[PDB]
Amino acid sequence: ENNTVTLVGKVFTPLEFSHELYGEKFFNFILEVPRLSETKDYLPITISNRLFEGMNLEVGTRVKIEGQLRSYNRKLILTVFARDISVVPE
Repeated sequence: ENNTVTLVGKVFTPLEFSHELYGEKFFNFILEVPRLSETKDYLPITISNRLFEGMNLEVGTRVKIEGQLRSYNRKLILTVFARDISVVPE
């Protein structure tokens, strides 16, 4: 794909409902992703509740995310629009 993002990090802020698409519910949250130096990046994620059926994404949950870096007019916002998410242990 021409636009792919892979992140491994921890849910830093809780899933917050943004809104719906023809009844599909979307949520935004921030992922904390550590650099080698241990400086952190705080990155915006958007996810459909179709994709995390089965899992809990409470604050502190560690995940691997694959998705698309999107701009959209909300003002213009950037987000990593998740295509795949997996909860992993520490």
